[PDB]
Amino acid sequence: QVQLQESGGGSVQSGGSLRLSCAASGYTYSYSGYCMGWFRQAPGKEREGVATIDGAGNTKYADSVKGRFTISRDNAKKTLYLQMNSLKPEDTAMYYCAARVYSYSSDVDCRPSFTTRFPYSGQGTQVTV
Amino acid sequence: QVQLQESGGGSVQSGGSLRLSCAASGYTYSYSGYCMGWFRQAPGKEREGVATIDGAGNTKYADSVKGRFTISRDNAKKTLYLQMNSLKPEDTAMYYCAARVYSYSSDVDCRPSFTTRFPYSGQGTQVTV
Amino acid sequence: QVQLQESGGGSVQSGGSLRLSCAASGYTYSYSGYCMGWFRQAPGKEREGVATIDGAGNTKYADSVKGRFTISRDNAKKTLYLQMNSLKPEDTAMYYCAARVYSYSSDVDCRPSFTTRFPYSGQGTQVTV
Amino acid sequence: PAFMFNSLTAEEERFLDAAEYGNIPVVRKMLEESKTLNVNCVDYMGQNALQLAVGNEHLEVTELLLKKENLARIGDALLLAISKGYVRIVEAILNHPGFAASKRLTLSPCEQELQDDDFYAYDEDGTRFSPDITPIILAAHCQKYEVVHMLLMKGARIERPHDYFCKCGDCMEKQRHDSFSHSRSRINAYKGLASPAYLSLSSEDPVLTALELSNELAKLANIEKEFKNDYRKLSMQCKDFVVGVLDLCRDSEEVEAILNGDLASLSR
Amino acid sequence: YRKLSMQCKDFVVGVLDLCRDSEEVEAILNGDLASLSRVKLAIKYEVKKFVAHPNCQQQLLTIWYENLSGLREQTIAIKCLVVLVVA
Amino acid sequence: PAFMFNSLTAEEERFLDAAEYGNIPVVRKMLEES
Amino acid sequence: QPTRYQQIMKRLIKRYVLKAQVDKENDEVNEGELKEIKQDISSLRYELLEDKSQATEELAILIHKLSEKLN
Amino acid sequence: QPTRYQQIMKRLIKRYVLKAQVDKENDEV
Amino acid sequence: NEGELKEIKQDISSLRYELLEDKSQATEELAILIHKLSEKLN
Ligand SMILES: [Ca+2]
Ligand SMILES: [Ca+2]
Ligand SMILES: [Ca+2]
Ligand SMILES: [Zn+2]
Repeated sequence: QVQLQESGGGSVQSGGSLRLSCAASGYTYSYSGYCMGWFRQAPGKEREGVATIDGAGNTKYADSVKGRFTISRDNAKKTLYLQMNSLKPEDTAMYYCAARVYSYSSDVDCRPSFTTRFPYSGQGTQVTV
Repeated sequence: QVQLQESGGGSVQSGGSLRLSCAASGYTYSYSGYCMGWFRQAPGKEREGVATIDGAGNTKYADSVKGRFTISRDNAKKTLYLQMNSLKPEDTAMYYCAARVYSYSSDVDCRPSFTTRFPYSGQGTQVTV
Repeated sequence: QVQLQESGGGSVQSGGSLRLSCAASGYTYSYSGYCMGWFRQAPGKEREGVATIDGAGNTKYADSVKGRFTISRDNAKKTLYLQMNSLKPEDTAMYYCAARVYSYSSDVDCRPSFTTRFPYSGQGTQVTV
Repeated sequence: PAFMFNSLTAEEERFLDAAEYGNIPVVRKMLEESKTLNVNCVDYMGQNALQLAVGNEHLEVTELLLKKENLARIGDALLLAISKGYVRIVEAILNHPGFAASKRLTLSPCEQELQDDDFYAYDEDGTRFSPDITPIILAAHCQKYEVVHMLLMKGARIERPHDYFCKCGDCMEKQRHDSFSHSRSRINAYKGLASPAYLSLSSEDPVLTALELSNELAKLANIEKEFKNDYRKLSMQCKDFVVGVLDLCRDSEEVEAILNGDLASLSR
Repeated sequence: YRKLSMQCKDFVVGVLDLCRDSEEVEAILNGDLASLSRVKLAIKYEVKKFVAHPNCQQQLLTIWYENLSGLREQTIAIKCLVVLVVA
Repeated sequence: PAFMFNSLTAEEERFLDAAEYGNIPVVRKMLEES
Repeated sequence: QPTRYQQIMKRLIKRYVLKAQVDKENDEVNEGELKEIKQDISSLRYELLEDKSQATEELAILIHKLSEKLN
Repeated sequence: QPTRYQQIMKRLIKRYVLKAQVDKENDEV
Repeated sequence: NEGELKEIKQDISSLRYELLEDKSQATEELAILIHKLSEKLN
């Protein structure tokens, strides 16, 4: 029902910055309460969760991206933003958006690790560093 | 904000003893409630947590150093002491101090394993056995 | 303080039975509330917990010995008994007794896995199958 | 709404909700990572995170908040914790530099009103309780025996009010400035003194102290006619205290000690 | 309706009960910053506990014994003698 | 205070606090190690 | 050091303090105390849920680290 | 902007609201 | 009465201590697994 698209893929190095944008369309009803997230797909590695945010606004990050990556949501705009602080060559992957419609405040399943198991996900965008 | 320095690195063997001292300076406000800790850095191994102590005084130790190592804090002196009982050749590493300002009594994150993820850490001192 | 000795080591095969006896001496005060246990030491493997029993009488077993091994205690006799049902060649090891004085009813640490970390342990007896 | 007792940002709303309901991990995360969070933001009733955490007995949240130097309403938080009898939270607040590194607990109501630091103010205008109510007086009012003992160990005492006809400069200045406030402050101090907790923990001879206090309160009830009911209630409190102490005697020696005042005069 | 009327009276009594200094008492009793307009309104509306509250009573005594600081503390016999000598 | 019904050390204060509020792991640790 | 009267008074006052606490525990429960325990449960829920989340995060780290060695 | 009477009334009403909540917490469970 | 409610409050406090330490011990065992696995991987 929820259709997610990603944009903003670039190519920066040496402590750059990058904003990844996620547009939600389709059903999108009660989007403010959705558990949003970003997860990675390295070319040679498995799917790795990056960041997650619940309806209340609590943000969770993987240890590999904690401190640098930050995740925010515009509930009015139905958009999910992933701000990227100083990059590393390991941060080169297929970044996919992900959404879980049925979540709640302080949901135990609204985690970066569980982001790979979300019911809906985008097509993904390439980030190369 | 919190600046930690380490001292007391020595070279003993065959069941010796050694005191490692940690001096905290800078902000150091409400130091008595800080979650202090020591963690190791073996030359060929990854970072390993050694000991931790919370504001209330509860002390936690890694299984590899339990029974021998003991950790204490002088809140008035803003100092953290690591007393070393009978040493082993495996106890040869870069010992780093670590501090977490925002902790609480019986904090679940005040663990030796989490000591490596503390916001502030010292430069480290070499212990060779 | 608590001195544990083991006896009853034998050599049986093809679905035999064997009773291992543990005698506690020394301090032995409030022995009825002790968390008793047996753990294994295979010749080529690491220490493996086998069985445990708390003061209330709750018995826990490792999955490798569940159903066959049973553990009982004689509080009046200060003795710990390990009855061995049908044996297997894998059940050939240095069996050590173990005691934890400071335990409580439904103690979370009164587990077969934690039996290897008990403060007091016996010299061990050889069981060969 | 006619009165605005406090617009909060989403981050501030999340922080206040986490502090109010004891969401310790979220509170710790915001304190450790958020550089744009005002730790002194208040709710619709003008209560900041510290006041909300203390009111809901969130000791861990209170400990986390007390590590912020710029945290406000520390004194009001102590008063609220004392009024609710949250001993551990009282301990944590008493470890704050505003109490440990100062003689605040040993300040009389007149002395604490001498300087206008607004230390105990719960908002920009006024305090949660009457300004003359000190932590020791509040602890006595709420019959918090452990809190009263704690404050006594720190040197806090309830100053005995002067005589109703005292002609000292302070009494005359208080009467000429605000006679009603003077009467209320005297009533509050006597309510602390007449408290069985303070009576039992502060006097070497609580029975004699309560007897004299009961007589004094009865006389004040005769004098201060408008607040007669309050003074009679305090006098009955003192009488109930001595009756309870006598009720707890077990052998003849305890009875003789209570009835005679020392070890058959029957002076008491 | 009587229960609701008593609720309103209890509300004003509680508000007056929470006054701490003379300024708050004057604001409650006078309606702004010694007309006693709210006291007169309470008398007209028969809000007895409002005017019988000690917070209102002490202000009423202050107006009652104006320019007689000291005569208030005298006993009933002294006041009776004052009435007799006035007569 | 007029009456001293009981200075406790930091270790004793921690032990009494743990026993009063049911901090079972801390009480067990102090009994086993201290 | 203390006289017999002082010892008796100390014993009686200690008895009074314990008796007063016992009778205080005999007072009827009000909404504030129950709300305090409700807040205890809410805070415990937050602490336990985050502890479980952190443990699962460490498990996921183990999953990814093990998969690299396997492949 | 607000008069002295308005400030005093605001303070008294805030005190009343907190007092009412305290007494509500004193009601039987 | 207040005593029974305080007893349940103590039940919750003791349960919190037991559960938090159990979680801490489990995470410590997980960290031991992390360090042991990393040596084999490297
Ligand atoms: Ca609590
Ligand atoms: Ca009650
Ligand atoms: Ca109710
Ligand atoms: Zn005077």
